[PDB]
Amino acid sequence: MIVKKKLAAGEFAETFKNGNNITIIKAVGELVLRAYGADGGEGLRTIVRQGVSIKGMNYTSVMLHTEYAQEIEYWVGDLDYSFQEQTTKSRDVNSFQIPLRDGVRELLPEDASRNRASIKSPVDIWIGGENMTALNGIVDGGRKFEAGQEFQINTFGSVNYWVSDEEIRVFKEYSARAKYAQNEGRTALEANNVPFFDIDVPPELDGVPFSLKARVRHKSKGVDGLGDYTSISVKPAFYITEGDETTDTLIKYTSYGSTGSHSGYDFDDNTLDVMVTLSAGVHRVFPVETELDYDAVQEVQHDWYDESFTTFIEVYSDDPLLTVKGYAQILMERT
Ligand SMILES: [Ca+2]
Repeated sequence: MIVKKKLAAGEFAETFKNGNNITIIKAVGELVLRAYGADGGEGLRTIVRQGVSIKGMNYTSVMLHTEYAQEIEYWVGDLDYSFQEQTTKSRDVNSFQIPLRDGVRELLPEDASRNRASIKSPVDIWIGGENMTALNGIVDGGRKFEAGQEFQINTFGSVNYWVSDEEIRVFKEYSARAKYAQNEGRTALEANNVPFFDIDVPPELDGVPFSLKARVRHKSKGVDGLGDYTSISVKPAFYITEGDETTDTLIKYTSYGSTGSHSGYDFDDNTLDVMVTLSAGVHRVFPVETELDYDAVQEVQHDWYDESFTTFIEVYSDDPLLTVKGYAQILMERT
C-alpha cells in the first residue's frame, strides 16, 4: 500500500487497520531530521534521516516523532518485495536539426528512450519546462543559452524553447517613395540610385518557388503638387537578377495594376504578391514603379528614375524555409 505522511509541527499518528505490509520491505521517504516508531503489539522507536529500505516488523499503527516541523511530505510504500534499478546506458546516437520557429514551442518531446541531448542554437534561446510562457516577448519560467553555446539536457520529458515572436521573416521597410524604372539592367538601376536588397537563396531552396510580398502604398493627391482628381496608373514590380549580383539581366515580377486618384491611407495599402523561383546564391531585388503615367509627365514633369507615387512600405516573405529563425543542432542518445 502506498500511503501519505505529511508535516506541521507535532506528532502524527496514521493508524490504518491492516499491517499486510508487516513482514515487508518499506520504501520509506525521509527529509532533514525526524524520529519514528513501530506499534504492532510492542511500542518501538526509530530514527532515520535519509531515504532507506527497511525490513519487516509488526505494525498496527505508526509513531511519528518530530524535531523539525518544516520538513516535507513522503510516501512510505511498504511492499512484500520492492526492487527498482535502471539508469540506461545509451546504445544509439542520432544527429539532426530542429526548425526553430516563433513563440513557445516544444524542443524535445517526452521520450522514455532519451538519455541525453547535446544542443547548439545559432541564436540566443530560452529553455524551460511546461511552465515556460512568453506573453509579449518576455519569457517567464525559462533561462537563456547563448547563440553558439553548446549545452546539454539529460531528461526524458518535454522541453520547451523560445527564440522569437515573429510569424514570418522582413527584407526592407522604406519610407522613401520608390523610383520609376524601366528594365535597364542591374548596373543602370544602381547607377541611378534605385534602392535594392539581396536574397541569399540557400541550396535547400535551389529552384524552389516561394512567395515574395510587399505592402505597397500609392499616394498621388497633392503629391509634388499633382491635381487631387488626376488619375494615376500604377504597376509596382520587383526587378530581380536571374543570375547573381554580378550579372546584369533583370526579371520583372508583377501581380496587380491599379488606377485612380490615390489618397494613400494606411488601411488602403495594397499587397504585391508574386511567386519567384531562383537558383541557389545571391539575387539582387529592386522594388520599383514600372508605370510612368502620362498625367504625371505633363503636370509635375515626372521622368524615369524620379520618385513615383509608389512606396514599398514593407518587403517581406512567408516561405517556411525562411520564416524558420534557423536550425538547432542536436545530438541525441537513447537506450
Ligand atoms: Ca493617367
